[PDB]
Amino acid sequence: SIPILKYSLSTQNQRVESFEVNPGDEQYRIYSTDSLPSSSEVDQIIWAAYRQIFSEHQILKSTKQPFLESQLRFNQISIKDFIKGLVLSAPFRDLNYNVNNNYRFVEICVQRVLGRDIYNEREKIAWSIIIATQGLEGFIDTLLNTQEYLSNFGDSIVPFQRRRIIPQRSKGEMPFNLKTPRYGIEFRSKLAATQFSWASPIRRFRPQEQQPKAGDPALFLNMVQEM
Amino acid sequence: MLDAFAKVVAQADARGEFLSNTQIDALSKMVKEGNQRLDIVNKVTSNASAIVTNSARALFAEQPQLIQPGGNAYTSRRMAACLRDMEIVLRYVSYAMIAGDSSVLDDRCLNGLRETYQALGTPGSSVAVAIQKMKDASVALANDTTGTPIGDCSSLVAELAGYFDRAAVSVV
Amino acid sequence: MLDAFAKVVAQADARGEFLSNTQIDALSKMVKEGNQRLDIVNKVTSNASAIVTNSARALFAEQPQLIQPGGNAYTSRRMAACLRDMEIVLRYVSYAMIAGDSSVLDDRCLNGLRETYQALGTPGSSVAVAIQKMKDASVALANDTTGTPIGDCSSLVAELAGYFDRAAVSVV
Amino acid sequence: MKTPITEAIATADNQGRFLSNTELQAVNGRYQRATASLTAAKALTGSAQRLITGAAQAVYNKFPYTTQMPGPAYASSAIGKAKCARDIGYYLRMVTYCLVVGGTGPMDEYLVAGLEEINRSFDLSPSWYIEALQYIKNSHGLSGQVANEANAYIDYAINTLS
Amino acid sequence: YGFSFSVLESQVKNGQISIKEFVRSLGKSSVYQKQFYQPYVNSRVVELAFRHFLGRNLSSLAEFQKFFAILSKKGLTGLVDSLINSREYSDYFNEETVPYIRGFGEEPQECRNWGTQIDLFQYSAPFRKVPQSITLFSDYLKALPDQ
Amino acid sequence: MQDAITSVINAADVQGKYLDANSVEKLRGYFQTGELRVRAAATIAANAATIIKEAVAKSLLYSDITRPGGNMYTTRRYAACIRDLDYYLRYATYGMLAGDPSILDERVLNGLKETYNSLGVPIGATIQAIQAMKEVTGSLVGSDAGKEMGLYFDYICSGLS
Amino acid sequence: AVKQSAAAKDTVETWRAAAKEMAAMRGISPMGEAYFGGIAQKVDNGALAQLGNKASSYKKY
Amino acid sequence: SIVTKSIVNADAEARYLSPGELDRIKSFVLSGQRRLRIAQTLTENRERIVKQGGQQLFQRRPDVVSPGGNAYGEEMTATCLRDLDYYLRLVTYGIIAGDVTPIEEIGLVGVKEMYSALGTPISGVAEGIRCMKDVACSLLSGEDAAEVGFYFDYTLAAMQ
Amino acid sequence: SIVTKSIVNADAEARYLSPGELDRIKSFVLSGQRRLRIAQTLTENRERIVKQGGQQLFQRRPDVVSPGGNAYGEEMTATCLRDLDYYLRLVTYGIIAGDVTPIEEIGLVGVKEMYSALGTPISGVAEGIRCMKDVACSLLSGEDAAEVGFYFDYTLAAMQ
Ligand SMILES: *CC[C@H]1/C(=C/c2[nH]c(/C=C3N=C(/C=C4\NC(=O)C(CC)=C4C)C(C)=C\3CCC(=O)O)c(CCC(=O)O)c2C)NC(=O)[C@@H]1C
Ligand SMILES: *CC[C@H]1/C(=C/c2[nH]c(/C=C3N=C(/C=C4\NC(=O)C(CC)=C4C)C(C)=C\3CCC(=O)O)c(CCC(=O)O)c2C)NC(=O)[C@@H]1C
Ligand SMILES: *CC[C@H]1/C(=C/c2[nH]c(/C=C3N=C(/C=C4\NC(=O)C(CC)=C4C)C(C)=C\3CCC(=O)O)c(CCC(=O)O)c2C)NC(=O)[C@@H]1C
Ligand SMILES: *[C@H](C)[C@H]1/C(=C/c2[nH]c(/C=C3N=C(/C=C4\NC(=O)C(CC)=C4C)C(C)=C\3CCC(=O)O)c(CCC(=O)O)c2C)NC(=O)[C@@H]1C
Ligand SMILES: C=CC1=C(C)[C@@H](Cc2[nH]c(/C=C3N=C(/C=C4\NC(=O)[C@H](C)[C@H]4CC)C(C)=C\3CCC(=O)O)c(CCC(=O)O)c2C)NC1=O
Ligand SMILES: C=CC1=C(C)[C@@H](Cc2[nH]c(/C=C3N=C(/C=C4\NC(=O)[C@H](C)[C@H]4CC)C(C)=C\3CCC(=O)O)c(CCC(=O)O)c2C)NC1=O
Ligand SMILES: CCC1=C(C)/C(=C/C2=NC(=C\c3[nH]c(/C=C4\NC(=O)[C@H](C)[C@H]4CC)c(C)c3CCC(=O)O)/C(CCC(=O)O)=C2C)NC1=O
Ligand SMILES: CCC1=C(C)/C(=C/C2=NC(=C\c3[nH]c(/C=C4\NC(=O)[C@H](C)[C@H]4CC)c(C)c3CCC(=O)O)/C(CCC(=O)O)=C2C)NC1=O
Ligand SMILES: CCC1=C(C)/C(=C/C2=NC(=C\c3[nH]c(/C=C4\NC(=O)[C@H](C)[C@H]4CC)c(C)c3CCC(=O)O)/C(CCC(=O)O)=C2C)NC1=O
Ligand SMILES: CCC1=C(C)/C(=C/C2=NC(=C\c3[nH]c(/C=C4\NC(=O)[C@H](C)[C@H]4CC)c(C)c3CCC(=O)O)/C(CCC(=O)O)=C2C)NC1=O
Repeated sequence: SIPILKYSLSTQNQRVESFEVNPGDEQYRIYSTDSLPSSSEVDQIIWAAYRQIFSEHQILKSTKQPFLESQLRFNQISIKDFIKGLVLSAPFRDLNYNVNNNYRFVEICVQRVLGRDIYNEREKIAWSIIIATQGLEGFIDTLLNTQEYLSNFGDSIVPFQRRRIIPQRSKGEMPFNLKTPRYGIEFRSKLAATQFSWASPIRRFRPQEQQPKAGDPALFLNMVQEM
Repeated sequence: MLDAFAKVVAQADARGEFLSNTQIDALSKMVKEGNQRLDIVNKVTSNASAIVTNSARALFAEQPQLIQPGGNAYTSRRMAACLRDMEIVLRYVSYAMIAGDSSVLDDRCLNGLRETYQALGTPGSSVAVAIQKMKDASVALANDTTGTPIGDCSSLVAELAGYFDRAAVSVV
Repeated sequence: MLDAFAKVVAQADARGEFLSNTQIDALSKMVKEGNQRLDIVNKVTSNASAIVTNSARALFAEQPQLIQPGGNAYTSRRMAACLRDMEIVLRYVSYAMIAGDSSVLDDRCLNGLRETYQALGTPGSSVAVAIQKMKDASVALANDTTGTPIGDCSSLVAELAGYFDRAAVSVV
Repeated sequence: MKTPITEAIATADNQGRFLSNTELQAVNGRYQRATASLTAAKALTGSAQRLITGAAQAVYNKFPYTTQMPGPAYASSAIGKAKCARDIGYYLRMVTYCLVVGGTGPMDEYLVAGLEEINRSFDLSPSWYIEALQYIKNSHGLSGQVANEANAYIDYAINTLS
Repeated sequence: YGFSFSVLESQVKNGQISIKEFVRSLGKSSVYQKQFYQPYVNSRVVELAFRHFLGRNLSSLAEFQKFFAILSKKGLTGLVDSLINSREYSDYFNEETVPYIRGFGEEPQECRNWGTQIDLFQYSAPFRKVPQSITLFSDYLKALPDQ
Repeated sequence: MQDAITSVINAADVQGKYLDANSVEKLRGYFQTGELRVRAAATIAANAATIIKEAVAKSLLYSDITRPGGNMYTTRRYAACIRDLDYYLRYATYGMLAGDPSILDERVLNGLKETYNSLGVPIGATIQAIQAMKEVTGSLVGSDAGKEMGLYFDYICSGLS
Repeated sequence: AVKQSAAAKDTVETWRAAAKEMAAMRGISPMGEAYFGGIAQKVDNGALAQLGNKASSYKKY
Repeated sequence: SIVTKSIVNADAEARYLSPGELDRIKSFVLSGQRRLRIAQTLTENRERIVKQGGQQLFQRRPDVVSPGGNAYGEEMTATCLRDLDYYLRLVTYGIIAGDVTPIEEIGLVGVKEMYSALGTPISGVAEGIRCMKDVACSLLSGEDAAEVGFYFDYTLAAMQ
Repeated sequence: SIVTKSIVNADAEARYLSPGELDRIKSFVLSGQRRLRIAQTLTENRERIVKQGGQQLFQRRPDVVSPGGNAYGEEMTATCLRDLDYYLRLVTYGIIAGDVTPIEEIGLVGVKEMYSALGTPISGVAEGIRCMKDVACSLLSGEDAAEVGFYFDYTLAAMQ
């Protein structure tokens, strides 16, 4: 009954291994409910779930889920049922689902939930019909039953961005909250009449004759300060 | 998602004032046509699967190269996908007819839809005529007067027409 | 992520020689200043929520159109997001002060912050105004001679001032 | 925003179903109570400058320290009293936005979400705004079900702050 | 450039003054002398006057010295009034017809200023800052130059 | 100043012979494209200011000829440009209708590169403005009509070089 | 000319039935709104300037 | 019209009218039956062409109608649509005259001086005429929409 | 300057300079000490004269900065203030030259062709210079504010 469009993979960091036994400093901190946390250390998991599935913004008083928080602390539901309550939360609909289309919302729910980037643009095409046929509640449980969710998160780990940085290096890739914001350039530009009409304030006035031209040694002073 | 009432409010809060006095009278104009707004949608969802299969057969009375071997809508996965996309487009224009403006139509369905089909290889204008085979199967179905009494309601079916050709130019 | 000592180790790791005995004297001068470093950080992390709200209040009097109806930081959903956005910059500036080098400032904070203000439509020149509001509050609190011995700390507040105007030129 | 229309649309693409007659009645009951709603939003907009300056004075009579304490959070300046009067302008404008669309959608989007984080960062006491809203709730002069609709969105603004 | 002579378009559109009056006042204007008088020499100003207020090049050498001495003594206001008040203006244009450029296929031309007049009826005319006609009419009499 | 018909008549007249099959063969070729050229000259007349506004913003709007010291700094100098670019888009329209570029060198090209060197106008930026102006002109009139209007733009750019 | 007075001599009269109901959207009760993307741009809210008229509009008689 | 300036062209040149001028006066008068039909369509569609014309104008330029805009209030908005009724009328003249000569000396010559002297944004009124053009060309076939739209965009060009 | 056009005036008239012309070149050069002080005030106040200049410009013309305005976004608003820095610079030239001759052939001749061809509302940039004038004259005494403001309003006049 209409299987998914057979897309193709690509080259990424999460589908190879690291050879990192005893990983040093850039570990992304496995908060889990098999380490048996105290009641002040359940609270450091619930903040990490809110920071992963929302951004750091929407951890407001109105966007908290105080009945879903209590059922985690009674060990009634798991972490996998707690992430599913956060995408089906009514703050996640009106802030992150009404302001972008179905092909950008798949880029949110694979970067935050699976912790990997999208493979190519056909995977956003291949996944966006699941939201329009059986709904968002039918979209999350077919995304939380994938083998990429179970083989490194399972039923007890709040997800994270897997292999963001290369171990000898210090730059790496971009964090996913700074990769895909709440809305993009294509939703912002079409609404410039009703919403998003701001016009911009004045910049600091730089005079025009102080700007560097080709063959000026002031275009290399940022190179010299990195020496 | 905004209905017809929220589009007035979101333009006035961006400016920052309250609603005018003619300001609701035009919204109070909308609610005395409220039964006439609703029972149009009581036609177009209650005969909704008839509108799909009549238009999808009559598209290949016009362009039978889609069902040709090598064509786009040839195979049984792809014939099940062509009836899928015409069921979704008919679903969102029924949502806009109960709203009053097209804001749920071009935020869910039509936004970024041309660039899907060009990356898929689906012919762009050849699905737009499938939408126009559903409009005349529905705006003639809206003018039918089974069960309801008689009054002039040509203004509302122009908006029901007005969603089907707003959606038609967004896939070409 | 590096500290100040890690950038001297990993530099000559690429050259592949042992660390020279005249480079140890530069690392031992750093640990003589290691306890004047720790109360620049303790001065700014303790008045942290009043560096933020006194700098936002000074911003919104100079540029009043950011908070007026139809402005960017207008509503109570978005005043809180603007107030968060200076807390994150003050967090990573104090992180790069306690490490001695800016390798965690431009990695988890500034890595594409400019390109998401073009997508959000936020005025990036005004975020660089409100960072220099916070620079002027934080170097005045690092000159506070209460509960601390008197000495010359001018070379370390000039390094804290360097991480403030690095994060200001990375959003414009 | 959550109107009764946009939540009837929202349960349809929850399941991904068509709009049945379990949502046409939700829009039908909205059209019944919109004739006692837009007669309330008209009267609150017409007497808006009487209600706003009367509600600023009800705060200052109950809390006289706010008119004379020095500091930025209090209305003892010229610009402190202007920022107080536009705040009660904002609380009345979201009531008449909520009466028009028939639900708590605009004040969820614009007032309520994020309110605690700005009343704590700017030292604004939430008992000031309950006194500004309690003056409106029994001195708008409305009478009947037109009064019963204004006393459900003023009371929704109170229970956020309370 | 958004220039404007509203007073002159006034007094010509009503017929209060002729086109010849409107042309002469344009010549004594300051937007003219900033354009075709200041950047040039009195030698070159005389030839550029003929292209404008007469639609033709200088004809002889004595026609130069008569009109150079006038410009030599009265400047722009004395030269343009001495062209607009000539008979040759009136025979071609009296009070109503804007001056045209008397091209090759207009009029029986003369063999003596053939090359120069074709040069003068080009947009490249205002950049020969060296006088083209006073030297050419004078080398017709003197021997071959050193070059 | 000859069109395609004038050039065909001249060459057939300059040998003193009548209009044979080869001379009329090109004339029939010109009359076939007569319908295309008018519609090409139609839309160009309508969008004259829009085309020049698109070319300068796409080629030389923000380059440092636009800034102080550049060749286009002062408002008189900037205003001379769009006045100057108007002739290139206008005379190219005449060549597109006449089907012969004789009008360009007769009224535009002669003394042009010798004039810009006098003023010090950069010929390099001028041609790229006309190239960008040629690019937008192919947008309006279509492909083949853009091929026709474009055939006279580079004729200006070639001789102006 | 007296038979054509006051109706057909007023060219702005024919659109007063529509430009009077096109302009009845988003009324502002206190002083201050029509913020328009975050600038001041306020109001006059009198009887005259709610109809947009000026000092040159009653002095025209 | 094409008749009057084809005359004054050949008038100035001291000559009669060429075949190029007289085969177009001829070609224009046989076109006259089709021109009156086109102008007849816009004549009694001014209620929709103007009112929907100001429809898109305010949705695209809310500043001019917002408080502080030039066309603010019940008063100016009526005059805000009055000018569109003017320019829609002149386009009916240009269609029947076969040229923008009626539109030239009425509503175009010195138009920037008027609107600059009235405080009206001249770019805003240009946006209004463009909104009327889409409504006008939507009322006619493709062969006609290449004309009725053709006179609007000339008015757009001269109005900026 | 007053020196160069008092010359080219008497140059065209085939004469030398009268006492009326030479008692003012004389009167201007003794005025030169006071002119450099006035231009010196505006020279290192461009940070406050431009930024507060664009302050009132956006509060008075939010259309130009709103979405759809010509100076919309981070980009155009920077150039939106760049032109004000230009015109503030030319006023410093006119004060030292004792005339709008520097402002004439820079930023005034053919200015309407540029801004019309850039899509910028020329009336909007005129509003910007007026906002700079109130900031500039607020920085100087009454004897100076009759000059520094005097050159702005000439730029206002030619810019419309
Ligand atoms: C003799 C080999 C040359 C060389 C190799 C080299 N490669 C890397 C790093 C990566 N290679 C990949 C490629 C894939 N990973 C996969 O999982 C798959 C299957 C889909 C492919 C095709 C990736 C993702 C990396 C980066 C991550 C990783 O470390 O595995 C490196 C490491 C660079 C480093 O400094 O860490 C090396 C050294 N380089 C040479 O110099 C040789 C010429
Ligand atoms: C006074 C501040 C100016 C302003 C700020 C503003 N910012 C946002 C939104 C975001 N900012 C970021 C940037 C980061 N988020 C991070 O988590 C990190 C560290 C990893 C960085 C560097 C992101 C992702 C957003 C989107 C949501 C969020 O996470 O905060 C907003 C809200 C946008 C909205 O419309 O809801 C505002 C208002 N805006 C101004 O007006 C001031 C000039
Ligand atoms: C009469 C009320 C009392 C009072 C008010 C007062 N408020 C402020 C400052 C702010 N109030 C808000 C609140 C909102 N902004 C919104 O957009 C909305 C939703 C529509 C709400 C509820 C915000 C964000 C501020 C700070 C920014 C600002 O507007 O200036 C102030 C100024 C305090 C300061 O530190 O700036 C005052 C004085 N104070 C009183 O004394 C009255 C009792
Ligand atoms: C049928 C009459 C026409 C046609 C249809 C066709 N469509 C697809 C594939 C897709 N259609 C979409 C469209 C949407 N997805 C959504 O979620 C929404 C609402 C927001 C829309 C409008 C998408 C994402 C796909 C790709 C995924 C899928 O397989 O469904 C196909 C199949 C392409 C394939 O290779 O599988 C077909 C055949 N094509 C025609 O020829 C007709 C004109
Ligand atoms: C569940 C959804 C639902 C509905 C559709 C309406 C159904 C409905 N419609 C009408 C009443 C009406 N319904 C219509 C509508 C129409 N008449 C026609 O001839 C057209 C075919 C069609 C519009 C396109 C009109 C015109 C009236 C008013 C009768 C009249 O004009 O006298 C009434 C009588 C009371 C009333 O006006 O509301 C009812 C119950 N109510 C509902 O609860
Ligand atoms: C974990 C908590 C922690 C701290 C807060 C610091 C606190 C601290 N600072 C100093 C020691 C010092 N602290 C300062 C600091 C200052 N003098 C000034 O005038 C400035 C205002 C200010 C910092 C900007 C100086 C200058 C010295 C050294 C005294 C000297 O060499 O003159 C010492 C004594 C060390 C010693 O005796 O060797 C301690 C405990 N260290 C810590 O481990
Ligand atoms: C310097 C002294 C001086 C003056 C005053 C002057 C006036 C003058 N006013 C004119 C026209 C005009 N003047 C007006 C004026 C008006 N219409 C009204 O209703 C008002 C009462 C009045 C404005 C106050 C109009 C409308 C025309 C155009 C007439 C036409 O086209 O027939 C004309 C015809 C030519 C032209 O404008 O180009 C001249 C010459 N000429 C001068 O040299
Ligand atoms: C019909 C054939 C024809 C052409 C083409 C022509 C050009 C011509 N271009 C000129 C100037 C100019 N042309 C430019 C043009 C430019 N600056 C740039 O940076 C660009 C590269 C370029 C625009 C594309 C400028 C700035 C001037 C003014 C020069 C000055 O004031 O010194 C001038 C000097 C006089 C004047 O403009 O009034 C002439 C005569 N004349 C003709 O008869
Ligand atoms: C046939 C050619 C022609 C035109 C075009 C014309 C225009 C014209 N527009 C006017 C006013 C006006 N025009 C506007 C127009 C607008 N406000 C906006 O926001 C929009 C951008 C724009 C309309 C689309 C406004 C607001 C006034 C009144 C201005 C005032 O009262 O100060 C007036 C003064 C009042 C009057 O007598 O009508 C004239 C004469 N006259 C003509 O003969
Ligand atoms: C010294 C005399 C002088 C002036 C004045 C001048 C102006 C000038 N303004 C420009 C752009 C611009 N100017 C504006 C201006 C504005 N937007 C608004 O809303 C306001 C009304 C207005 C400013 C107050 C904008 C938005 C652009 C960019 C337009 C675009 O990108 O299409 C450009 C093109 C980019 C550049 O090279 O800077 C020039 C040359 N050049 C000169 O030599």
